[PDB]
Amino acid sequence: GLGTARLQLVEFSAFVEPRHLFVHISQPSPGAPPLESVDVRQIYDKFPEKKGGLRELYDRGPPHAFFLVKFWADLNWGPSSGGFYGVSSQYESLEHMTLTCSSKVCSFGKQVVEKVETERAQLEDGRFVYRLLRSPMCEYLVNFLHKLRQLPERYMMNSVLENFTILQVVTNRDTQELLLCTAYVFEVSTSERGAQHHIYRLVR
Ligand SMILES: *C(=O)CCCCCCCCCCCCC
Repeated sequence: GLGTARLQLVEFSAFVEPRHLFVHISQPSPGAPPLESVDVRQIYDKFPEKKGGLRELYDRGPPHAFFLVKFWADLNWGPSSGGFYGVSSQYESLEHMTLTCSSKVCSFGKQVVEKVETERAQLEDGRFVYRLLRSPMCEYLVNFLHKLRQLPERYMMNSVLENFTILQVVTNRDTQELLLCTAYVFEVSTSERGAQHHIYRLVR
């Protein structure tokens, strides 16, 4: 699903503990179609046209490394204020690498946060795992979430979320090769339905 032959996302979650998951991707399924495709041009405007913009990134390639994730987030938690707010990601590969993971939080197409982490490979069960667990969510997101959950209707959450996107670029720190680039877009789910996602391939 979300992965190349060089690097596969295994698990992704954003969550709060006093554990509630806002979003969750866990990664095998028989019959399962290939991923649908979205024209990358439809979303150039969700991220900045600057350097590290989607167009420029996609221009360098390779194109099979580019995915769109639509999240229907679950923002229904509490009996709250405080809590630990975290993001956990797990990647895996057959090759030994060091990773640079850049996340760019974007509001109306403008970058308001860039977070850069590094993770070195760890051998486990005959492959390399890259575990970036319990990374503290930046304060911008935490405040944003705190406000977003006060909104009295889900349609109003959706209207606010239509201007909020995240771009993640994962590169091979040594060679500077793009390994994975994921654009994320957001709506809200009900707590009854729970969080969901749909992964697409970006093409051009
Ligand atoms: C940390 O500060 C940035 C890490 C980048 C990924 C954040 C994604 C998680 C946000 C969940 C939002 C839920 C709906 C708006």
